[PDB]
Amino acid sequence: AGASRQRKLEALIRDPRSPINVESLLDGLNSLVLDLDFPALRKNKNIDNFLNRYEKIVKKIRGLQMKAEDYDVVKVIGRGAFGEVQLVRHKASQKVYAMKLLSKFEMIKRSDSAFFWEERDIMAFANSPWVVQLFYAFQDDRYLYMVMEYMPGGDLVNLMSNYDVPEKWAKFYTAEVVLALDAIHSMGLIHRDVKPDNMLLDKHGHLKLADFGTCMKMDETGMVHTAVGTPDYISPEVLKSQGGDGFYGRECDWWSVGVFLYEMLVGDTPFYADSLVGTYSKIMDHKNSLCFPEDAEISKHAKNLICAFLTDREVRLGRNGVEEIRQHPFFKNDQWHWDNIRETAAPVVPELSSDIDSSNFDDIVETFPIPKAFVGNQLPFIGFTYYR
Amino acid sequence: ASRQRKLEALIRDPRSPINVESLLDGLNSLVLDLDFPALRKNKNIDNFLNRYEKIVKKIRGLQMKAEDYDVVKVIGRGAFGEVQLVRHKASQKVYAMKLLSKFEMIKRSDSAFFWEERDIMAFANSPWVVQLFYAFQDDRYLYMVMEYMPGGDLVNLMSNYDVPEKWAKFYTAEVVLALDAIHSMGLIHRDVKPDNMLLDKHGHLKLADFGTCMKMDTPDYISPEVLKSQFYGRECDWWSVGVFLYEMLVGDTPFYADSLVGTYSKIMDHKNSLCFPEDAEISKHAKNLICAFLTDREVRLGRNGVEEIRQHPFFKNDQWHWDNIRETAAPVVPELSSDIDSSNFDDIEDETFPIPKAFVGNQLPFIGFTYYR
Ligand SMILES: O=C1Cc2cc(-c3ccnc4[nH]ccc34)ccc2CCN1c1ccccc1
Ligand SMILES: O=C1Cc2cc(-c3ccnc4[nH]ccc34)ccc2CCN1c1ccccc1
Repeated sequence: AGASRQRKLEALIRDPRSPINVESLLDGLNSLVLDLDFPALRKNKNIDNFLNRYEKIVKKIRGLQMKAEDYDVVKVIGRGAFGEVQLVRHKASQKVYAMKLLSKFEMIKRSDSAFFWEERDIMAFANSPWVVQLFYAFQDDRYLYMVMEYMPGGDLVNLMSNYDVPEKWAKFYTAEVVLALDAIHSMGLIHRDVKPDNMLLDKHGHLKLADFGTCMKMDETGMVHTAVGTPDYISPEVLKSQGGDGFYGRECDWWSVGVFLYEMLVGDTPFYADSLVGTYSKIMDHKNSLCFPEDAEISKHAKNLICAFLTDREVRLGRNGVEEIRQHPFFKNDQWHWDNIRETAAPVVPELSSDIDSSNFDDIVETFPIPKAFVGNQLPFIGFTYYR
Repeated sequence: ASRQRKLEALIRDPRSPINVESLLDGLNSLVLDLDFPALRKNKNIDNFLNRYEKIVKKIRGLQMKAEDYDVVKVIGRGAFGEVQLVRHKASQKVYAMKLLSKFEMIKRSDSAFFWEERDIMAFANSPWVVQLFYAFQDDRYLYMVMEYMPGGDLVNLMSNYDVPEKWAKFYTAEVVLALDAIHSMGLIHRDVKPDNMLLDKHGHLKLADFGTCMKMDTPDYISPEVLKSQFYGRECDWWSVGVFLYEMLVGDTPFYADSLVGTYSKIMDHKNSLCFPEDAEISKHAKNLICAFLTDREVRLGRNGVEEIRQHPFFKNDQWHWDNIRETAAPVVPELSSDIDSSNFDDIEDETFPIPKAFVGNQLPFIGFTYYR
């Protein structure tokens, strides 16, 4: 039926996961007008007349759609790959959010301009208390923006520097990391950058993972095909794949949990060295180079858990699913079960003096040229806008 | 939230340039204008096309297209295209479908005439205007799917009947109301002639070919003010009604001539050159009405609205009033053998854009054309 073809078509456009939803279609139109509205290109009558037709309505859309001017920048709370995270207050609602900015220019120039799709999608659609929630994604000519729930507790780096961390606490945060990662892994995704910087504490001292900009979608075999920042938390299979064309899967996140628990209990990274090259070399030689210092206050079970994660991938814990991790005797405790850990009293419940208190965080351009012909610099970002 | 309410309201509106169909045209037209092997040397373009290849192909398959309609016969030809009698395959319903060449319009068309043509037929909601059911497009052509008018045109009627005054009264009155409806929408036809007056299944009139409409703020039927301008208003349509009525009652055009230059010269000399031949038996009122339309623009009947036209004694009759004319028995009731009978229409006899090196945007002037009822 002709009516059924129109039913099907409407169903694609109503779906919030769809590439041709209304927001994506509006990005389509906006991005086209941005890419065309340059006096040189307007020598083409097709382009000139089209812009004259859509001048009014695009100005009208631009005004109504969500934009940077809707938010007051309170403070920059972190810097990263293609931009920054700023603590913001939405002007009209007076509600506080974390807002991550990514430079379009820098992404085009450094050629790393599709990681943001999975970063957006996971935060938008996880519906998991272990994943930072995305409320809005929007864009202007210069930047992509992700408005996310603010995590006033700070990161595990900050926690480790302020508390000598007892094993009982280490057990708690590790357990939350495990469930967090299992939730991500059950969505078919690998984090690939599990480190204390990206483990954030909410207003009640409970963990969520953040920075989903190195997320890859796993294939039907559990594997993924790109770059890396700092090496301390990266698994040895990930290091060999960068030079070669090797594969790796979810086990690379489980390595990092081993590294995390060593950091927490010992106070240092297991493969610490002064240079990056030193660290890289120690990680490749993990069979020899892993060594618990004789002064470290650590249980036999905690050593056994760290040692089970810090092996070659083929014998590593977390290949055969999360259940073998959960049953490890290290995790035996009086305080929580796996089904309820996140609804128990956290070790450190942050004490905050206002809704913009960022005291658990440490204190802290160039554009496209006016092009001679059509280049389509906005085309990679059509579909980014998301209004929940 | 109020800003999101307002924005959604613009998108729901079928008159809006950013309705869903227009937004889909936006996406389709962008993909057509970009998807060329040369342009895909740009990674921005290549990657964008890779993201939207599948879903656009899927949309194209779902959306209405030429292959949905079976072409029965070409029933007319014109400026940048043609009108074909078609049957929609799935519904089995018969329609008149106008095609317009995108290439030829880009090449030779100085104005985007199709917008007003589409809008009038889409949104008039008048029994005097041909209704548009669907408008759609492919890479080569715009398509307007309209109600089929099986009764033929008034040219066809005049060639097959001696038209008595009682009939002329009826058709002229229907032309009047038709034009009044157009004029009430803020539009001038600029091409009122019997070729563009069509008869429905019941022998009642509607106007057609709204491709020369301008929004207000062949030479036989052209008014003298239109000739000298190469500004003007609605009275140029009313001239042509005068010409129409003379043609029906006499059997010849009032300013007929051998050349075009002769016709043009006779039209400019309408004060002298208008002359009722002594063997044609015309009434005093019919002469009075023809003479009232065929004047200089400033004193022409229809300047001060439709009302002076309606009260003219010519239109006094026993068969119909102005409020019910379209509900009365037409003079010539079409005798049709089927839903594709085109026997009241004469038979008819019988290039693309180059593959560009860089972006030209040949599909951009047609974003927004799609309309689904
Ligand atoms: O994405 C991140 C992780 C992150 C998260 C937060 C944060 C703090 C409190 N609540 C929050 N809610 C959501 C994020 C968040 C603050 C700083 C960083 C630093 C690095 N980084 C990054 C990566 C690439 C470009 C720019 C920045
Ligand atoms: O638009 C028209 C008017 C028209 C209408 C019909 C017709 C016949 C029966 N039912 C109908 N319903 C709607 C139109 C219609 C048949 C032929 C012509 C010839 C000229 N022409 C034109 C002008 C420019 C380009 C292409 C064509």
